[PDB]
Amino acid sequence: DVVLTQSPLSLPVTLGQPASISCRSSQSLVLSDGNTYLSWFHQRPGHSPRRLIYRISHRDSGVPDRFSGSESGTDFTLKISRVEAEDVGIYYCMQGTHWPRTFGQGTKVEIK
Amino acid sequence: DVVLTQSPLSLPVTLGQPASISCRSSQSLVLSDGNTYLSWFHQRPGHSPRRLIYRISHRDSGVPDRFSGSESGTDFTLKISRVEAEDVGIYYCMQGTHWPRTFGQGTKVEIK
Amino acid sequence: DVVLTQSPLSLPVTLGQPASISCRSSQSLVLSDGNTYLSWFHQRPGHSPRRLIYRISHRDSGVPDRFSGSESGTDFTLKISRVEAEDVGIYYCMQGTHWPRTFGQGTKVEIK
Amino acid sequence: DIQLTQSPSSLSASVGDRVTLTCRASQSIATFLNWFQQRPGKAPKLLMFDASKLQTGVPSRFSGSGSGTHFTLTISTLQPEDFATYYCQQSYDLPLTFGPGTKVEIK
Amino acid sequence: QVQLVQSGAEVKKPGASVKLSCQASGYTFNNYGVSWLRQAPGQGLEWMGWISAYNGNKKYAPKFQGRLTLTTVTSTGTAYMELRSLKSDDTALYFCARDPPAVAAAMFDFWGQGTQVTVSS
Amino acid sequence: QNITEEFYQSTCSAVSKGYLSALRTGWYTSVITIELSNIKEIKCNGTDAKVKLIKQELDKYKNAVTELQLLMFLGFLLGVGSAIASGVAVSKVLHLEGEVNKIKSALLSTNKAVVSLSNGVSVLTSKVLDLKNYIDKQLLPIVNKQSCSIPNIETVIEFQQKNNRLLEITREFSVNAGVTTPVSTYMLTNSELLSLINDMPITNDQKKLMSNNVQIVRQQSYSIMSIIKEEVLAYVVQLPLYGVIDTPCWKLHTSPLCTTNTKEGSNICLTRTDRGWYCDNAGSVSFFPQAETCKVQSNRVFCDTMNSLTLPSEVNLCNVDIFNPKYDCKIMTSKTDVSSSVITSLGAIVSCYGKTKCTASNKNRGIIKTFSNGCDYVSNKGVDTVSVGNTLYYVNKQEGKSLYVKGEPIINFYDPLVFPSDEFDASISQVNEKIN
Amino acid sequence: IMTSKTDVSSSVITSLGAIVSCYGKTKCTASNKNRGIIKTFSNGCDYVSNKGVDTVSVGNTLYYVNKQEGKSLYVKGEPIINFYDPLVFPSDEFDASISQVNEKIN
Amino acid sequence: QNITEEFYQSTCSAVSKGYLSALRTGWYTSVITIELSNIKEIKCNGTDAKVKLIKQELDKYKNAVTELQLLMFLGFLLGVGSAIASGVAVSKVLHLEGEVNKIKSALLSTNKAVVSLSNG
Amino acid sequence: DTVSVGNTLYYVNKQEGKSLYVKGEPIINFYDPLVFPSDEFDASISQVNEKIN
Amino acid sequence: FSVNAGVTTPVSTYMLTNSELLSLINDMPITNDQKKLMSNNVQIVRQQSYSIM
Amino acid sequence: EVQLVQSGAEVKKPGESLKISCKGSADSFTNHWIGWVRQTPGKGLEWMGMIYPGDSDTRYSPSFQGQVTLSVDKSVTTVYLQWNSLKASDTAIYYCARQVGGVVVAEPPPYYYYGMDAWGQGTTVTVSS
Repeated sequence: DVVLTQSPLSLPVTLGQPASISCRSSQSLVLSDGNTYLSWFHQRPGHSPRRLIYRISHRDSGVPDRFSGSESGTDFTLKISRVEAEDVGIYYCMQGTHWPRTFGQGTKVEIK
Repeated sequence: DVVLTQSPLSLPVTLGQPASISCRSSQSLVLSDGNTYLSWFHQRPGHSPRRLIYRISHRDSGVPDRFSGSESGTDFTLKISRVEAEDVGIYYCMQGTHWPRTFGQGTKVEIK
Repeated sequence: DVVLTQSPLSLPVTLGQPASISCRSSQSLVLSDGNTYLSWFHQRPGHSPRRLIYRISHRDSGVPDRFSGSESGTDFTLKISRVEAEDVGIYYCMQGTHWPRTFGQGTKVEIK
Repeated sequence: DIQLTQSPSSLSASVGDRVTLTCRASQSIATFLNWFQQRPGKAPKLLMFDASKLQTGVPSRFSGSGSGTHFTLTISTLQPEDFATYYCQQSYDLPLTFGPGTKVEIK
Repeated sequence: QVQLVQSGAEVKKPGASVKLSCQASGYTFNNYGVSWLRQAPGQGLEWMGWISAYNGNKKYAPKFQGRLTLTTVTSTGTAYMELRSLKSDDTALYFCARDPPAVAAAMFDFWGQGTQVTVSS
Repeated sequence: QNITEEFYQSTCSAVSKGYLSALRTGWYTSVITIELSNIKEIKCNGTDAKVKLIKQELDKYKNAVTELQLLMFLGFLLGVGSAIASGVAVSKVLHLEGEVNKIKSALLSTNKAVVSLSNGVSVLTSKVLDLKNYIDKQLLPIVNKQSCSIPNIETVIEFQQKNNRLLEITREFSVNAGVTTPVSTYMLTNSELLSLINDMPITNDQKKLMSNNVQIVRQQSYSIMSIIKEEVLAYVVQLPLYGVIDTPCWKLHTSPLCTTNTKEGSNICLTRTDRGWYCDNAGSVSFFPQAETCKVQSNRVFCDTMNSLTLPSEVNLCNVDIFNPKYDCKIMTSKTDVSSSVITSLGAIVSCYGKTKCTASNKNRGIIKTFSNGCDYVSNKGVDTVSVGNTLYYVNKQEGKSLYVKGEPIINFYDPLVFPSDEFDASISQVNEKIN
Repeated sequence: IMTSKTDVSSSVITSLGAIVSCYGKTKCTASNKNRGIIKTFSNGCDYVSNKGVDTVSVGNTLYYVNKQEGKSLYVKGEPIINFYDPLVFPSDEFDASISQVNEKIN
Repeated sequence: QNITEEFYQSTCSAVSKGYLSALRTGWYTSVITIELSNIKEIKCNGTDAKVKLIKQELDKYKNAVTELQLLMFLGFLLGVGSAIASGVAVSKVLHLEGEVNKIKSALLSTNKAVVSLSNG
Repeated sequence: DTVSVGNTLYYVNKQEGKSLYVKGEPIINFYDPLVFPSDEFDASISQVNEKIN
Repeated sequence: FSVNAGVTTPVSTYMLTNSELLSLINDMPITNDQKKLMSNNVQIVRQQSYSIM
Repeated sequence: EVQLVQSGAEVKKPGESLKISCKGSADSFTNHWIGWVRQTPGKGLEWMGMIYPGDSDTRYSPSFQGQVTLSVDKSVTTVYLQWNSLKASDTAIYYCARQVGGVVVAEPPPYYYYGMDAWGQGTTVTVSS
């Protein structure tokens, strides 16, 4: 199993500024075709998580402009353009190529 | 259309010496097979021009030893071994690969 | 015909020590598949020679541990781990790829 | 077989001058001409092959041009060690033959 | 031994038409085609058009589209070229030459001595 | 494309009309040229990797040269012709003395020239790959100047790219006895095929048809190997000449029409034998019973008249009047009652007899129709799949209109006590004379 | 042999010529490219050489004659079809034999 | 494998029994996808060896795209079916408007997806 | 390993398995050569019998 | 596709590799016995299949 | 860089035979041809012949064909020049020279010889009474 490491594990952020969440894999996630699969998921407290990024630099349906992330080779990124008061929760990165489908530890994000 | 530039445009020459006439293309004249097509034509006053070189470094039928020309990449040459009193006229270079088949301006050659 | 040169031509050796016999070809002995064919033959006085090495670094049946030889490119070697009193005779190298199948001159080996 | 004639048969020049030395072949040799230099008592040294292209180690001051039945060699800055006998050499057909030779002398 | 003979000189007023002939001899014309060229006093040559006597395929220069039409006569091995919209740029010598039967590099091996056409008022 | 189909119950047959024809009436022979250079010896002795590679490529080239030197139902009525007759004729003419010299001298200044051979033939010769060029002035200078030690691997890679065509051509000529069909991409690329079609001395309509279906044209053409001597490899490509374009063409499908008498051994079955394509050319329409000889490509029917038959126009009426006195339709007869289906262009004809279960179904509703006894026809719009017994067919989903032209099947017009069931190619009048 | 009654005109290209069976109203000709039609095949089974002719045409289908170098002998004869009565000819055979066809006639 | 044979002299025939069957009763149609990129122009003009090679590869790719664009004893009782009937049916359905969009949108996040076409 | 008929050569399949030579009288002796119809490509036992009849 | 008029059979290795053929057989909504038979004889399965452009 | 050593000065009486040798190096000598030329005082250099060290193939001049023979030994990287019968007009300076190119040729002429870059130091041969 490929273990994914997230960085950091605690994310205190100030309103309006960008935010960065990195995910680092233990082995190559490149499938037979060439697509590298890392997804990002946002979970607000009390509710279910929601998919945010499905492929690298691919924004999901309804995901606002504030979200984007793209990186190649071994690392992958999650870049928040401007953090708002609605972005509290926890973020997880995910690979889909290797069984079992391993998640990250998850980083908590609150407003300072 | 590929425009061919000749150099020089006036050629005063002394009897017995060599002469040089260069032709320079605006785009590659290499056909599908690989043959690069530049021809040279000699026109004496009052008469029709006559083909002199049909392919690079290919002398034509009846063309005497005095004529030859060979160059690759982007330029092509016309080298007169010894200019005689019969070599008065005007010389033109020609490409045959691109439509329309463009001629040069033509350089005049007289004896000094 | 490919001529094989042996080195040296006289081999005086002391009991228990290693010995070296080199064979050097005049042209490549590589066949169509890729196998390079040089064989070694040991002849004791009064008796017939016996094959010792059939392919490079390939020991023959019944050939004791003391014998081995391996080299690539242009040279080939015969290495005696420990020369004994039974190793008197003459050694020949042989190529089998080119016709005629040329032998070496043969080096004599006695104990000092 | 092929006659190669070098012109001029003899040459005089000063140090540092730009000298052009031609030779004409009795038949088209298609830029397959070489230039060798030789001093008294010394083996010839190849300077140029393909009548224009420099051999590795030959000074870049040497240049060549020509084709068909007319070739020439150009030296930019003459040196007293440059003053020697020069041979152009046909490589088009057998037997390979030399020219009459040119003696470059400082006068 | 290839020969291309052209007609005699001619003088015309602007607005007329020009029909020039180029008779070939000494070779199988049907295996080649003819390109027509122009030489006005003071300028070089200009490829006007090419038409093959083998397949009838023809191609005109962009500058001359709308005025040129070439017609081969194989019964006598002759080329004909029609140009319209005559202006001062028509006083020139017109040249005949052979070319391959198909779209390929131009040979232009033999040329005729030309027919001179002059316009004026 | 306004394609149309008609199903007749009288013969349980189906005619598809509304196609555009392409009928190969002639052969165009073009002399394709690959100028080689016969290297006499590869005397390199270096064991370097690049030297190893370059000697390998030169050895494959020399072995390629040495190999090319070593090379030197109604179907029974079709006349056995030589599809490579024209190419082999031109090759034998090229094998004479002085022909190679003319081919070489004509192409000294151009890429395409018409050469007059000693036979009297004027052939279009075109150099598609001047390996002689790249070898003498672009490859051998480098290899010889550096003394077999190539400085950069890019030249070896481009030598691979250039020599790959010659190596592939040598491969097909070796495993195919000098005759390959269809012409591979290595012998004639698609751009070159388009160019050669455009330069043919023919009408413009044939040019546009072949330019739209270069692929089918290549499938219908041949390649014949000719001389290789004096630094030239010429081979003749034999391209189809469709002397007739845009004619009406219709396809006839037939299914076994058998009766459904209660007794097993007492039924009789009939089947029209003239299935296949009919393309109209001049006075009498072309017929192709061997469906492999016809190719349907976007309503365009490309077929070969050499494997065809010439018949009067009345063959079209073979679909309209089965008892007509002006044409005698051909059929076969038998008594073996096997249920089966033929998938037409705009539907499917299903002959369901005995206890074989036959159904027509679409995937989103299951079985929509249960075929009763007899020869029936199902459309193509509402149904995706058909199943007879336990064998499964799929209905062609082509867009078009189908007309279910009703009729009484003709099998009821014969007495089973008199039906001759030993005919492979029969006729209506001679079967009637057999009944008589 | 095989027997039938369907009269379709067709040709077979031999090694040193071409046999052309021209029946009915089908137009059959032998032509070389430098003179056009040189021979018009009449009714019957005929044979054309390989030296003088390059192409043959029956109806509207075109065949080419093999140009192999060699000698061809036009050994004359009466076609055997005239030895059978059309009222007795069995036209339902795929592999027959001369004696068994004769026994069928008998 | 306990394979068995019987020879009968009565008909001079032979039956071989003891095999395991695999009888094609259906067709499974899968839409294999190769996502290409339509390069509109290869405007490189360098005559370098590597440039020559890369332009050659780009030219083969463009010609490949252009070519793929141009493409758009008892046997007499066997019914002549269309072995490519299912594939050509799915292709014609894909030729409708809006089908390519569904095939593309379904495979944006995964490698394998079941797409519901307009045919059903 | 090999069988030869006339001057044509076939090779016997060397598959591992058991073969039973189930004896019998060939059925050809049950037909009269004076009545045998030799013009059938697809026939049947009962219809051939009806032909004999 | 150019030399075959858009229809090729059997499916070449370039259109569908053996690993991909095994994977596609495994992902079919059918019984397990058919899966194992086709997984053992992927080669014959490829010989019996078609490819349509 | 690469050097070629030749035999010493040679003196002989007309009529007898004579052999001279020219020795080079190991690495490059394998892939270069070895040619011999003659130079007489007051005249130009006259090409005698050429041989390949690998296959011992021979190519002679028209004026020297049958007058003198060439030999080679790859084992000791030696090239030899052997005379059948000396004459008085043969007194000259002889040079061994390695020539690159010519390893692959097709339908010669033209040949693909490009250089004679390394020459021996010259052997002075005198035929005197």
